Amino acid sequence: SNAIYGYVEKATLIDQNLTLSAKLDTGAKSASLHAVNITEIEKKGIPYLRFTVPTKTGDYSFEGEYVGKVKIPIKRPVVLLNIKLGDKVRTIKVNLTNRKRFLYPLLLGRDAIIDFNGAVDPALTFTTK
Repeated sequence: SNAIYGYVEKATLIDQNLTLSAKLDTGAKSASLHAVNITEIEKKGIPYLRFTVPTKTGDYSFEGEYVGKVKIPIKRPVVLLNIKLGDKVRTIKVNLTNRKRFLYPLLLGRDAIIDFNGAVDPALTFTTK
């Protein structure tokens, strides 16, 4: 690893310049994002999902490559999402989840933390400053 993040960080979904509080959760493999109004489209025979992220400042619409489904025994779709954490940008697989009960709209699991080459110190928050 080359960075040590706290267990909560601000992360930006760069397509909409949307900064969210994200929990960095080493107990989960997958990343997840609450999203609503999910629709499948095809761009040149490649499936994408269009979806909304709802927030206190209103709704943000995204499109992401539709790369699979995973069981959580509910199956949810997995899309690719461009995410900035500190000065690093990565394209990360995220589950689009239905639950509107939660503290943090974005959860980054082990795969995402590894993509960012990070370790997590749970004594800290918002190390990206």
